[PDB]
Amino acid sequence: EVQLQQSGAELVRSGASVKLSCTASGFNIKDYYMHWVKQRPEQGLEWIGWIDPENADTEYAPKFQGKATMTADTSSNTAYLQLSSLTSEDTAVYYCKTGDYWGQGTTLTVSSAKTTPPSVYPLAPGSAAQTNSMVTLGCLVKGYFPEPVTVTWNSGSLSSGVHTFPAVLESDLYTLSSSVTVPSSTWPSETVTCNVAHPASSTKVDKKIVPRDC
Amino acid sequence: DVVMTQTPLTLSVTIGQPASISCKSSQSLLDSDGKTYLNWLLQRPGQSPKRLIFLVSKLDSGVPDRFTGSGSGTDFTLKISRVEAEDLGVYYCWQKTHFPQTFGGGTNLEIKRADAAPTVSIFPPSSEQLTSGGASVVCFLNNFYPKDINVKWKIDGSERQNGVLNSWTDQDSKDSTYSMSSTLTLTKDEYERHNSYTCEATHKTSTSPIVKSFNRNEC
Repeated sequence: EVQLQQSGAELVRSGASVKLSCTASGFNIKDYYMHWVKQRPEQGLEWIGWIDPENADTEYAPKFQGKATMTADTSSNTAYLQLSSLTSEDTAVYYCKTGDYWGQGTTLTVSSAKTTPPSVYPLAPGSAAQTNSMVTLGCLVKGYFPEPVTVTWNSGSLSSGVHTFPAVLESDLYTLSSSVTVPSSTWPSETVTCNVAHPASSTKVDKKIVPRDC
Repeated sequence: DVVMTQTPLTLSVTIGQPASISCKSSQSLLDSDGKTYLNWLLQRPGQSPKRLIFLVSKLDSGVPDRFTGSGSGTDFTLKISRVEAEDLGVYYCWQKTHFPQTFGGGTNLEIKRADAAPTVSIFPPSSEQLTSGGASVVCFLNNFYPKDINVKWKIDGSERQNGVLNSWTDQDSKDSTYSMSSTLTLTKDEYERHNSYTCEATHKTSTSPIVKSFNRNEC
């Protein structure tokens, strides 16, 4: 049963180092080269280097020479990738691979931000405003760090008609929004509340949407 | 480095119909050893990449014969004779001839469906936010198809680019539409120096833009 098991997600501060691991089972790492690959959403896949665990020989892509150090502990069938002098440009998923087998990836987040709970703001439609058979409401979840937040509507009871958007980074902090579309027959007689948990800050906020009744 | 450019960026597919994806390299991938080290990967959402083709045309174990690869030099093609559901995801070409090995930017295969206009909703800043000294105006553009959409903000009738943050969902698993959020953030002071705020969307479903607006001095 060939399996490359990578270490868990890490969140670190700019300037730090990390040492990612990749443990093989079902074969001997001394028999084949092990590679590492970086993936970011915008910039895509980039090959970092390989190590030959049989003799500890390495080759790095020039751009990673200053940054990456590959090693292997053959007695524990594990390869390691040390990444140093980290910056936000190192925030990525890192994969190990050998032969035609890829590991599951490790997410690395690098930031200088301080832990910050989101500011959660209601996006309230007009009451008098009668928008076809359906009404869209929302919540803005602004300026938090780190990921993730967990957004629910009506304590999780309302999942139909929800769009919770991917977070985007604003000046080192994250922002996202969530919309929910409900039957106009039900609103505002049935209340709608967003719930936004941010475990990293020991917070969970509720914002009841109150109709803008001008 | 060798640059690997994929065409198209997105291919809209129909189950049972063929698909073709192109990869152009900036330099020949013919190795001095006579082999051409060009691979294809598929990555399904939230999953690790998996190789389907190596050495231009060789299929990996378990890959169905609906897939074929061809190419030489700087030009490569992946073909799927008939698309199946399990084929959807992002395909990358991948060259190893030239050190360092490099990857294309990816081609997304997405499901074609009937055009659908966005449902557009606009929201002023909350009073809670306005106490912060910041002011965000939020526009949702929901459940539209195809994914190509242009969103523009106007303040007092003049187009505004600075301070906009956009985010997009992936294709919905149930209705095959896309959604988008656009947020314009101003200082409270700048927000209170203007009256009219507009989110405008141009989408192929209509020749004229969808305009959603509020005025601070109106309902």
